[PDB]
Amino acid sequence: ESINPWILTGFADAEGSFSLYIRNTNDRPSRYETRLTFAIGLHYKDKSILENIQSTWKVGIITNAGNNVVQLRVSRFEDLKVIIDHFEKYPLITQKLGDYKLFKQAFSVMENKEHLKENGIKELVRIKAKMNWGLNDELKKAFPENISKERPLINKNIPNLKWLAGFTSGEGYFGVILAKAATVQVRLRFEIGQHIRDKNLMNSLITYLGCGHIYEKNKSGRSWLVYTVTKFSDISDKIIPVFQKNTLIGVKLEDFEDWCKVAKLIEEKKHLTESGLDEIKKIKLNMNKGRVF
DNA sequence: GGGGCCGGAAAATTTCTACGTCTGCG
DNA sequence: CCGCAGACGTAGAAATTTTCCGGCCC
Ligand SMILES: [Ca+2]
Ligand SMILES: [Ca+2]
Repeated sequence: ESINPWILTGFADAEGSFSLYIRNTNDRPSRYETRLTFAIGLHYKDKSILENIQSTWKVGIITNAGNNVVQLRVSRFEDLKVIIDHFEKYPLITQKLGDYKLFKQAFSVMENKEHLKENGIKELVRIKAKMNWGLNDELKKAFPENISKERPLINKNIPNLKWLAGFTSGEGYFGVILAKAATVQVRLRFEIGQHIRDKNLMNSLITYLGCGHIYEKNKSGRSWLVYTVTKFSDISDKIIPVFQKNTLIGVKLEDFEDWCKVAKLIEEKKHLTESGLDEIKKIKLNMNKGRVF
């Protein structure tokens, strides 16, 4: 099977990373190891997606990262052209685009075979210093002048609903909340978490989907925004119809279907009856984390 | 030949997904 | 009072990254 190119980009914004590995490998003459890698790590539950991504790009190796996680890795340099080609037509809009643009700069250095010289390594370590989590402590002390490269910031809009379909397939959550004598209410909930570095992008969802709210949640010293929709009228009229015209991917798609089954049962006002609550309870206990198959 | 390149597993780190609740409201 | 839902919590694991041996192969 295959995946829509914008959906894949939306999924690449959610999951997947751009890696640059640098390592000292010799010293009699000083040499360094350099490798680029794009990798999407998923649960083996969604191994089908990686195979589908592998079916569209026709490159990359699926590895088993252990701990219930399979991973699609692409590292072959000639096969990297395929990925670059794709993301020029269907670009990322999150802050991962910055990690992507720096990833391309590393590709340019390795392509001109400059990474085999002292000038290329010194340039590459500056690129890595602004990518993801930056340089390791070894390279920080080996190359002290490593804060020269500019981290390209990103302020982009949502390209279309096709991108949103892929972004929801990764970060989305369709939950049937059974809120609990004054405690037995049924609630449908659709929320999306994201790092606060993409606050502008997250807030665009409210104006783009014409509904929803955003709440910041803190764990220890970390922070992430959560775009949330709870109003049922906004769900049945604005949230559900969107993901129907633009189909999701993975097992999250069937989670969406069961999420719709409850919605149709709620609009029919069967969620306030004894009978209609039974099939809802059966649905909620067999979806998301409630299912293992 | 030999050294950069690459299949492949896996540790490091955290940003997610999942799922409640308290509370005011009409 | 019942039902809706805004605002706001925590668990913990599916994720985001980084790691590098062995050994093809240009
Ligand atoms: Ca993400
Ligand atoms: Ca996901």
